[PDB]
Amino acid sequence: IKYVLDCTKPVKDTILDISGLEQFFKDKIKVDKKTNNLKNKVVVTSDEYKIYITVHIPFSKRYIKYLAKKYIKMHQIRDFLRVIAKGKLAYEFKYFQ
Amino acid sequence: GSIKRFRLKQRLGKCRRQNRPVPHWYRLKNTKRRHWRRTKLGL
Amino acid sequence: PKQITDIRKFLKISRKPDTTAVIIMKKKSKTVITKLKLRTKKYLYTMVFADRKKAERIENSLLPSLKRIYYP
Amino acid sequence: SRRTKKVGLTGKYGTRYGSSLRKQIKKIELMQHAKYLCTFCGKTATKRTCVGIWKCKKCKRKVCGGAWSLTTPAAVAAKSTIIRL
Amino acid sequence: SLTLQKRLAASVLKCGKNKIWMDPNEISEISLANSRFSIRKLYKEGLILKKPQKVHSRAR
RNA sequence: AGAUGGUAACAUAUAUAUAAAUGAACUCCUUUACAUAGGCUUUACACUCGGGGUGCGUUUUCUUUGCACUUUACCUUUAUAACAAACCUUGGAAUCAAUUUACUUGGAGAAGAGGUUCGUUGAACUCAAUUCAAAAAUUUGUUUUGUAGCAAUAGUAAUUCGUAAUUAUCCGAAGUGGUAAGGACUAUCCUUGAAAAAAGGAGGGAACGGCUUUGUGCUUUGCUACUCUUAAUACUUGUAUGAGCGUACCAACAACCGCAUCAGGUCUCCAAGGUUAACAGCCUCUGGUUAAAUAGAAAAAAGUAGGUAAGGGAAGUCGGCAAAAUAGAUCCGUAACUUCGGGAAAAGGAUUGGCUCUGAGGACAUUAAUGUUAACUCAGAACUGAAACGGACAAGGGGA
RNA sequence: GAGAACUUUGAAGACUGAAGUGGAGAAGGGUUUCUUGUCAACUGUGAUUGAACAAGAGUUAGCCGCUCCUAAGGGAUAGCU
RNA sequence: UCUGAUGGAGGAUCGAGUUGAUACUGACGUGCAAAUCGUUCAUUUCAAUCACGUUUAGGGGCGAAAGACUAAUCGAAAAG
Repeated sequence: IKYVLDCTKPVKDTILDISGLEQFFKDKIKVDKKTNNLKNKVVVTSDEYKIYITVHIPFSKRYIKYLAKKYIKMHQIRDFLRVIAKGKLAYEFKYFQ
Repeated sequence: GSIKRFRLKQRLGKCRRQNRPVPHWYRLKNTKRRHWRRTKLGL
Repeated sequence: PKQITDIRKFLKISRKPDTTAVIIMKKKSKTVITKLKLRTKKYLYTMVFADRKKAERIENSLLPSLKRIYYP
Repeated sequence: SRRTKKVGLTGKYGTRYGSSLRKQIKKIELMQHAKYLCTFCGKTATKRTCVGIWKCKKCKRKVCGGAWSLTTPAAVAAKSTIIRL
Repeated sequence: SLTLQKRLAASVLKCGKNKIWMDPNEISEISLANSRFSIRKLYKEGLILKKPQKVHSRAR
């Protein structure tokens, strides 16, 4: 199964970056409660504008929104940004109002 | 109560109607007045 | 409300002079499933079509004397 | 195990009322709550329904009897004299 | 002044009278509103909100 | 001139709509229609757990996280499914058996096997339609669709768009037993726990086709495709659907009664979470409120409502008045006397937290053996702490 | 608003604690209901509030009830006093 | 006869609520109140509690009996 999180609008406005996002996911998603045992079942790939998360185990899409909120809170963008779903397998970053 | 007889309701309506002040054009030339909480109809 | 399954009874009820309107409901399921509902004096009769072709043919064969109500 | 030495069914009354009164009521409650022989079906399953009415659980047939027993000696004797003739 | 609007907002939002919030500024528009229709429209535009219910978690 | 299936229990009219299965007088029943107690059980609602989705919240640190929504009415004899019962057919029981928590039942016919019905419920069960193979001049197995119709078009929670419309979700499994109702039972009465309106069933068998014709409804001659039941229409019938009355609000907290906007009195239903035996107490969510014939400041005497007090412990007082003393639960132990039932929580002892463990108590399948999965309920052991743990709340003083 | 401790709004701290100042009814009340004004008196302090005062308005049923039935019982008829 | 379970009787027990009212002879006693408030106490499967309806009317009624109650009125109500 495959999930997409897009940050096109914020990284276009140059408030976010993809490398930090991808590293945060790589060292933040825990499988079997362990931070860095994702190994071969769960992997994440980077795009110039998107972030791909390919999963091979039961997994909640809400995790991506939770971690994205965590990142944009620790980097003081929480009060400008929101995570809104688009399709069955897609989140995207949006602005307020 | 909410449940009423026709005659009782008509009496209540008449008692309400008789509770209005004297018209000003008539005063240009009333004591039988009651408040629902002070003097009970008893009827 | 009554559901009718066979097609002959549905056609007969539609042709019966007491019917006034036919309600056409169409909706996606997973393919769009539809249902045709004849409004009579007594009951509203529903027939459920999974077959898109069948539910294209049947209301066309339905006589246009009686009115149509498309809900979606 | 054995629960009460002698009061039996009158243990429901506790210590109230006299011991003589409780023993007297035990003697008659024993037969008021007993099952009797139904002579219509032969099964010992006729129990008291009201004060003078006794119904068989099997027959569903009910007879008029004593207040506390299916029969009383006076009625039994009277029936005996009648049936002698 | 805004008691009528509070009552109507509670009725149309199907929430408690204590759970509706009026914009502290721009209360003149709210006072102008005097029907379910107006209350609904300017709730939609955001002058009245429904406060979230107090949190009662079962984590513990 | 009045239908038919099943051995039987009984069943059958599915027309748009199961409307019609002849039936008089006179009858005989049933429903309406009924107490209390106890547990057992089923269902719905309630509550709760986990998964998926959507939105929000926390984010110095931690948090696959905390919260909210994720809905489905009446009606369709709702069809079916399931279950407690009763009944029918077959069967023919002691080595008695079946069976309940409990006892209940049987040669007046049990168990087993196969059926019928009612009542619970109200889409359960492949339920209905549909796709594929095997049976024959129409049956059994395999897939898709649909929240079974109502029904998504409504509701809810979201994302957008001029400011009315678009879009996406509304589905995967369970646990506790609070409330309500039903069921099948057992028990109690020197107590046996309404009636009628209304409705239904039965026994009975009074009356009997049509067109035409003789004589005086009857015998008669010649011919036969005919009687009821639902719905619609047309015309007659006085105008050939749905009368009248109540419906706001309070119900006490200022709308009632207490002379009042009076700390009083005044009937009924719903009843969340935590702790817990608990609808107790205490705290909390939804809903409601922050109001009470006043406020501010100061803060002595005295009053009133409480706390705490060294040592002594009823010396106080008419009198232990008032207060204090434990008081939950588990384990142990319990006298005189006795109507043998009690006394009794007699008296009187011990333990109780937290944490980490150990043991015991069930359900579901495969060809004696191996996996999946659920409640809280007990028992025991280490460790731990200012020796404290029914830590607040709640809660016997005993004895002669 | 002339005037604000007791009118309204927002924020906070709290309370009621589903045996509730939460929702529905009965008895009783009778317009206290709603809207708009409004403050002479009343609302035991204030008051711009109000169950006060003033002007208007508001109660929609074949299916919720009464209406029907009978009960404890009441009245009346026939008589008889 | 004895033992363990099962069972669920009783004008049985504790106890909220209800229904009352033991004590403080507490507060109040120009009360919130012409009987209230607080704590304490009694009561909860039955001779139980409540509502509405209905019957009994004054030298009469009604009384698990205090001369109690019979609309703040009782060793004879209230009105004229």
